[PDB]
Amino acid sequence: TKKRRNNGRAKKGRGHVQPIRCTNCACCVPKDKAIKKFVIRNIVEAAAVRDISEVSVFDAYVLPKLYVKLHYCVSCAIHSKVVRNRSREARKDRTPPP
Amino acid sequence: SLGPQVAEGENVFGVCHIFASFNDTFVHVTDLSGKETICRVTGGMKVKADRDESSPYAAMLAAQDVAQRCKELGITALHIKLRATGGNRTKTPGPGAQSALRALARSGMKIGRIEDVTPIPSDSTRRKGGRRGRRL
Amino acid sequence: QPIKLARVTKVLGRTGSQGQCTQVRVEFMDDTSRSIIRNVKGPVREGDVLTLLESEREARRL
Amino acid sequence: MRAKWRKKRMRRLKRKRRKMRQRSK
Amino acid sequence: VVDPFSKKDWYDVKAPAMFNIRNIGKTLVTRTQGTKIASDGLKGRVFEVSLADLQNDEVAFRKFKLITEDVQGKNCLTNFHGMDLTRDKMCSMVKKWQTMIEAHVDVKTTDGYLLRLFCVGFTKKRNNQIRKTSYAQHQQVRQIRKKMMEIMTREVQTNDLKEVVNKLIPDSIGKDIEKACQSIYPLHDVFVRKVKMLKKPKFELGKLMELHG
RNA sequence: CGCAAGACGGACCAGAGCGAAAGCAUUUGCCAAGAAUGUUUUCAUUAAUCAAGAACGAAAGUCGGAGGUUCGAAGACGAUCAGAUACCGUCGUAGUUCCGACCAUAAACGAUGCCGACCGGCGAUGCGGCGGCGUUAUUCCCAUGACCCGCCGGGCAGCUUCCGGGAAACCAAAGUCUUUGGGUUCCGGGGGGAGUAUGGUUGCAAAGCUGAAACUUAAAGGAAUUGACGGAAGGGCACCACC
RNA sequence: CCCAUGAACGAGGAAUUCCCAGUAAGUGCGGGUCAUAAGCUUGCGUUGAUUAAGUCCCUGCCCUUUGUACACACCGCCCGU
Repeated sequence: TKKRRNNGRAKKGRGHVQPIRCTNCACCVPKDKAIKKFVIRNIVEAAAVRDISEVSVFDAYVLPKLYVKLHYCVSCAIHSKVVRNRSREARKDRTPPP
Repeated sequence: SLGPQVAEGENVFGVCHIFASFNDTFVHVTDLSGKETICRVTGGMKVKADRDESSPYAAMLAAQDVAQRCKELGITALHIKLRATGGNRTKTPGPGAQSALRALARSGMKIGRIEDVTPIPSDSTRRKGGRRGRRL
Repeated sequence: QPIKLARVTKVLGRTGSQGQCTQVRVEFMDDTSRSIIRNVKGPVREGDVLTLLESEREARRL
Repeated sequence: MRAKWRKKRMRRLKRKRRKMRQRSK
Repeated sequence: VVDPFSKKDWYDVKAPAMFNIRNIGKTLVTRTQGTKIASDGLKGRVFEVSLADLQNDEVAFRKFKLITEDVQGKNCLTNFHGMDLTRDKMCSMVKKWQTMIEAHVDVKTTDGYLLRLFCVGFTKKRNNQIRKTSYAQHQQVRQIRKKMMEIMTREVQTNDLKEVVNKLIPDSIGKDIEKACQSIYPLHDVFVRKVKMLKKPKFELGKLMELHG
């Protein structure tokens, strides 16, 4: 039986979308279908923002962040626990989780 | 092995190209140019096992041996050009990244501009693994 | 580096694999407005004094 | 027996019938 | 059994006079031991210098390439080779739910230096904008792109390599474009993300020495 | 630091747009094309759907050139394994790319023919038009952009409702059906045998289009419920569990 | 019961059991068996701690959500040579 209205993916009036490669695996996945997750992330977490800022030649030097748009294979994503299975009620929730 | 620098005030800068892939970590200090090298030691040099070439310890222990050698040659400070594998493969730097930075800062050196120089492309050649990818 | 004393000002919860370490905020005895989160192995209530072989290490919040 | 492989088997079986039929020509 | 850093000679590096903080850093070379000269083996050396360790105190995310055209004696005399933006900044600017607008201009200064100036622009979500998207039409994009190319030609073709670097330092081209293109689509995060040399003219020694007092 | 070649067009990139479908993403120019809106323009039934016939038709595959970066059917190894002609790894020919000629098939899917009428509500979005306080730019007014608040048409959608339908899942269409007739094309008739044999036809080939019978069979199947089960996800308890 | 003989055993590999207060462990004494009769069990005192007041890491079990072609139900069904 038809599980999703939007057949997993997000194309409505296309017919074809360019595929991307899942990052964990490397499997050809349609762009709209893929679980895209954008990650801004400090080059050092907490243990080193203490130590590196102390040895900062500078005075009041902000650190850079690392900007990587991850794509994911549906298997890629669920094994990596990015997306969980939800109840047939809670499948219809599209709001990104708090 | 002496950069004849003005007693204290001068920080003599290098640049440690930290290439942290997911099965090795390279700490490699050069001049401001990049065209002349000072010291390279990688994770796999300082561990007797292929398993822990990637390791954050290996990266730490290499970065310490970099710092040791860079004290001698009269480099006070470094700039950091952190690098992941890049191209059609991952943009994310492996687990040796943080430990290496933390290490060489923690183990003597002074730190200038950190930035990512991970090789990224407009559109790539086809990635390793098939249609269906790396099935396991 | 010296060995700094610290005061258990709030016991937060419980960390570790087997729930083997309480997580705690420790008010430093020198700087009475430095309060860091630190993992403690063994029974601890409010106000007992922990000896830290370094104060630069810091526990991740559960 | 996946239906694609049943077809492939039956397709290669048909290819071995335009071999035994190709001798009388 | 012999340390190769025993053979090395520590040259100081000097940036041209348009910049405020003069000396950059150090560069070790092999001593002229035989045929190949240290001065000869110290020419095509790109120095990837951040601006805030090149001016007094300006925006830091901008970099500059300086190559050692001439080597006098414990002084690597360098010349502008190409401005670039920090991946940190360039990535931070690229947000979803707005139109990116890139341009690029093959251009020549009054002195025979040939440049490829790459501009980038981003449409601004307005003060009271309740609608989520902030996208241009395609004609809006290409009219903006046409003004970017018009301005980058207009402010490189007319004057020398020395002046155009003195324009690239504070933010002349990036801000002039953003003032010009408000009437087409109001865009906000406008920079000249990259500059690169294509043809340097035949090197005149006194022309570099001009840029070092 | 350069040089060369060939692929590919990240991020921007959306349940966004365009296209009959397949499909389509660097810049700029040329070329014809196109829907939608606007219209107190024109022709005046010219129309809807369609045996025959026809155009386009992913990928793979075939023939003759050009090129061969990456990736990689076959193959050579290296592991895992009881075996492992597989999953994993290193090489790797055809191929992947371009040109000319085939081939005409895909879960070519919205698994939903096209045209037309009618029957709910809601806020969005894309295109055009029309109207309305205000802010901003070309500042020197305009008028145009950018927001803002509405309305109209056309489109891709979404949420919601005891419209109604349906075996249900679900569908503003899959409704307006025993209260059964708006027009029309294709097409199904229990499961297998079988998309097989055979004949024709198209193709260089691989194959495609048309396509049975004997025989065999009491079920095969659809949706949903409960349970058990999982080498799925999360929560909880226990010194017959751990610390 | 008496006298003699006086073995391995010097703290136990892989693994694994039991247990938070009068508890574990040490120590004896009753009951059952019993003509004869405790290295067993079932009770009873006596002496009396270490550690813990935790968690879901391991092992089980239980829920909730999911998937299923399973329903004497995964020791299930099941495909080809």
